[PDB]
Amino acid sequence: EHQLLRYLLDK
Amino acid sequence: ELTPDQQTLLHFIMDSYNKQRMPQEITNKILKEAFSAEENFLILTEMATNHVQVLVEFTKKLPGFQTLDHEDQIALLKGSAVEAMFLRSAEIFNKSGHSDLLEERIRNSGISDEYITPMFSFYKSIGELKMTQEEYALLTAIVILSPDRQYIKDREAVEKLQEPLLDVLQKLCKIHQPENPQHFAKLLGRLTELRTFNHHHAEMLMSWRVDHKFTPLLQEIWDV
Ligand SMILES: Cc1cc(C(=O)O[C@@H]2C[C@H]3CC[C@]2(C)C3(C)C)ccc1N
Repeated sequence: EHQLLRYLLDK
Repeated sequence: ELTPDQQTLLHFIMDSYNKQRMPQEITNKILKEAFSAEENFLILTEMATNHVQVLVEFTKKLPGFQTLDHEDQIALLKGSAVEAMFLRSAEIFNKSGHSDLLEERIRNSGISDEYITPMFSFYKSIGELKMTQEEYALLTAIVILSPDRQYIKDREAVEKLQEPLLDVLQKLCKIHQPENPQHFAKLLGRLTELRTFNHHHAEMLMSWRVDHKFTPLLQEIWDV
């Protein structure tokens, strides 16, 4: 889990 | 046999599966770099990175994935990365050696034979199903959209995304292997072998952690 994954999903 | 809606679903999947590129810059390193345990490990680090990169890109475009609870999305991504990745590396391994140089690097990169051997058995076990792209894509999607992963809150929303994929695969099996009615079951049987890599992979990571360094993305995807 975390920020980098959330970023990659959202972009 | 596919319904209009099944076709539509299959095309979205295929559109997204095909945008997945292993970059040339990386395939180039497989020949162009010197061989040592260190160089080989760097190359593999970079390949693993790209595999997970590509997994995220594929995942985010799966129908319904964007409607899922944001924590469940993350649980699925972490839950499936090993299996999704091993599956993709099979596809890349079987479709020039080339393959040969890659094999050589893998076999000299601080990985014990205990893990190398099953990895390569698996590549062979996959290769004699002679799977089409459609089959690889759908399987990958089925692996990713598994309701059985740790930490999922709403397992039903995942199962509803997965089931249709399984229907589409079952029919495709009947269209491309009409003489082998056990094919669908064989594909699903290879998934149980695929799962054994969850345990192998954790062990490979544990022995690599002897001063070795990982990219940010691999650190997040596997909590290390
Ligand atoms: C954290 C980390 C993980 C891997 C990995 O498991 O992926 C490898 C690349 C391919 C060759 C062996 C792998 C397990 C593969 C089949 C995905 C490789 C390097 C690294 N630094």
